[PDB]
Amino acid sequence: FETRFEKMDNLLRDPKSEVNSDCLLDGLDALVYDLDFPALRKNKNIDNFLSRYKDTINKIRDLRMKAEDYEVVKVIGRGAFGEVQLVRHKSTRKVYAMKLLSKFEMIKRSDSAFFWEERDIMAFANSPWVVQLFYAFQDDRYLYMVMEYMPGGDLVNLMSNYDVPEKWARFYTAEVVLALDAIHSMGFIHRDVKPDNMLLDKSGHLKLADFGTCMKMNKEGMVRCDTAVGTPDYISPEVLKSQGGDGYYGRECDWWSVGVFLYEMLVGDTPFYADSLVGTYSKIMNHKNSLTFPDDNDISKEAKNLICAFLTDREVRLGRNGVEEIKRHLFFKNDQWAWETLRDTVAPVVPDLSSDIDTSNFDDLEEDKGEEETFPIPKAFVGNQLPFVGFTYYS
Amino acid sequence: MSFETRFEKMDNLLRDPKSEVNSDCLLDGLDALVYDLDFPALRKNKNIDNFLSRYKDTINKIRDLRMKAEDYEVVKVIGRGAFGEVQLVRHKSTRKVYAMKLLSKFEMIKRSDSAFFWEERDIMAFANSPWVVQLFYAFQDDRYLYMVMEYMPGGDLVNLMSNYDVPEKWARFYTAEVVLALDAIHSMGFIHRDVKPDNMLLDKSGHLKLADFGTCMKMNKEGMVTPDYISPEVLKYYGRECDWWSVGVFLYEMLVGDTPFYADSLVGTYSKIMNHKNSLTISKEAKNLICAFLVEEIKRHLFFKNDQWAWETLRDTVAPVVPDLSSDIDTSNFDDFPIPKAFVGNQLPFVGFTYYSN
Ligand SMILES: Cc1c(C(=O)NCc2cccc(C(=O)Nc3nc4c(s3)CN(C)CC4)c2)nnn1-c1nonc1N
Ligand SMILES: Cc1c(C(=O)NCc2cccc(C(=O)Nc3nc4c(s3)CN(C)CC4)c2)nnn1-c1nonc1N
Repeated sequence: FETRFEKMDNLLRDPKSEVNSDCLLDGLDALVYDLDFPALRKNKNIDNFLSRYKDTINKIRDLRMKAEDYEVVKVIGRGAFGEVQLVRHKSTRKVYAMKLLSKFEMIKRSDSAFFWEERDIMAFANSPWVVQLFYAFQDDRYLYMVMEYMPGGDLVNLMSNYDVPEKWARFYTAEVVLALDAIHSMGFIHRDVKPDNMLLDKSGHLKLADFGTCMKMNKEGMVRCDTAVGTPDYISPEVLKSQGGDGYYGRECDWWSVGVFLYEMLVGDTPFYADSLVGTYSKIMNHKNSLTFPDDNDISKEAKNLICAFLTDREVRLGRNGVEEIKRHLFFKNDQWAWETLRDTVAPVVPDLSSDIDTSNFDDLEEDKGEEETFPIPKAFVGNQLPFVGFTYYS
Repeated sequence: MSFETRFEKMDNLLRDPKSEVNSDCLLDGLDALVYDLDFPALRKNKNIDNFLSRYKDTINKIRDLRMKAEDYEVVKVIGRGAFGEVQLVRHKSTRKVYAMKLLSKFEMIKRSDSAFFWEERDIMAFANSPWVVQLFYAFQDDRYLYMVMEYMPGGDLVNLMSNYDVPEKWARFYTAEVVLALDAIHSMGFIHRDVKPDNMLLDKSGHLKLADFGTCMKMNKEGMVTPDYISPEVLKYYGRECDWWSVGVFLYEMLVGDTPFYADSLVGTYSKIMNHKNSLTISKEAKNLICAFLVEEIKRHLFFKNDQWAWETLRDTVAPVVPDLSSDIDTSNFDDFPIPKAFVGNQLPFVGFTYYSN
């Protein structure tokens, strides 16, 4: 009685627990969604359970957080399985960025387990380098992620609106180095470092916003993966050549991506850019001969040295012996800021905001694409809501 | 509605013991899901397989932490019914003594009789009446439903009637306790439909308590909803007066020593009940009560007129038979499945049964 009661109550209250109150309600909610079909209702056990719980689950669906609690202001982002909307909570009047992930697309593409690491990082990181997740909820169609709004926009937008000098490039590269080191300290390899995922707050400081490819390292700081992840232009040779029996790699793959980002910032183009995606694949693998700097040079000797130190083979790449050797590079030597107080110094671009719903730093996007896709009526139990049980988070 | 008053209303639903979606009921849902899905044929489905790999281990931890049959030491089997048995148990940790009823899930699924325990669970757990046997805990596994109830060491009234030549003074006491016990059930909005001495138990002081509520039904809109005690209206909507018929049968049996409509063939009993006008054959007022049954008007009857006790203080007076108990485990007053090829959900009609008082 006493030898067990303590451990059981911890499991129900703990926000990091798989069996907390919100996760247990997901189980019952998913069960009602997956069983409520006329063909399945022919079973006495399924029919009687639904007649007993369907009405009380409808009360729960109305009481719990739902999409109707939010007022959509504008679509500010788009991805493979959904979009990001600037929302305002109708009751609290608070402004957030809400990410929607299509359950249909996830089940169809057999990609329904990527969001767990993101949910854990964004909710429990408590880092000034990570975009905060306030709430996570769901319905039969979507997963919803109520995150902090980053009004400064992304670094792709900054690079397109500004001719980035080396002093600015030094600031953003150092912020990325510190942001990635925080992720490595949490026990993760990012595997998708790109300026699209790098967002700026109201003060103009950097935060990582996407963690969909994040994977936990072992005690040796390694990961075993048979499938290449990331983006065609920023992918390192070792994660690009991933396959069964040859996909063993460490955190240094994220440092390759920093070199690609630094090159892109100073040159205006990606180092391995090719009109054909396979052309880019060839260039990354042949980095020894494909990496070239343009004849008209405005970029310093130490800036080129950093790009080349990151854009090599993993065994000779900067970062292999820790983050300190990256910090000690001559490119980062300046009299404007210090590594330990960098996020306290004034950013190169500070956003000029007129309201709490100002989206001037975000490009315009389409809202209605007609109608999407839904799951067909099951003839037997399929359990399409089961991989999403335990996603709900509030705290 | 709205934030955060709907959050208060949601947190109430999770804590309330009478709620269908409290913490223990929600754990039953996940527990049932793991039991009903963990089969190799069902595991061929990617959604079923991945959910099980994600929750099976944590559900095993929960099964070990939550109340289970192993927490109780079985002393003796003291009762038996259609779908199970009643065991005298002792909780290994608290050392407390209870009566544990076991109900077979296999039999409940097979006979399409898996809803009778809900009214009993609600009555026994939330009655808070000295006339109703208390339910302290309700738990379950893949095979049984378990009901940890208060032990009634005095035994049942069938055992009392077989061990004693019951005088009218004793009959007056037990009939009045049944009248008060049934009125408490009617006040809760229920109709018993199985009033028999087998379901009438006595505590350590010798006072009556109703122990079985397997045939109880909630009184429709305002109030309009097993042999030989069965009434002609039930034997083929009716009211609570069908329970008063059974009191008359019980009073007759106590004073005569046989049931009024007794027959060697069960079919013969059925006919006798319907033909009660001609089939019904030592005080005048005792006979008048039996015939009146064959509320305040019951209490006002001349049979209950005595100088020993009063209706409002009856359970405080000394009982006719007080149990002589030697220990806390004294039982002297007591005599002595297929693997699914597809989802069937055999654990679903038992989701929400778990209850822990305090
Ligand atoms: C605009 C914006 C953003 C954004 O634009 N995020 C990108 C974004 C938006 C909407 C949906 C998705 C998406 O489908 N992702 C997937 N990943 C993976 C998928 S499918 C399958 N498999 C390949 C593995 C990884 C991505 N994120 N935050 N944010 C914000 N703007 O202001 N404040 C913010 N937090
Ligand atoms: C011995 C004892 C007792 C007892 O003897 N109870 C009788 C008893 C014991 C074990 C199982 C069952 C049972 O299966 N019932 C069903 N009902 C129904 C069923 S299946 C299907 N449908 C037709 C509706 C009604 C009944 N009840 N309490 N108790 C106690 N003794 O001490 N303290 C106690 N609480």
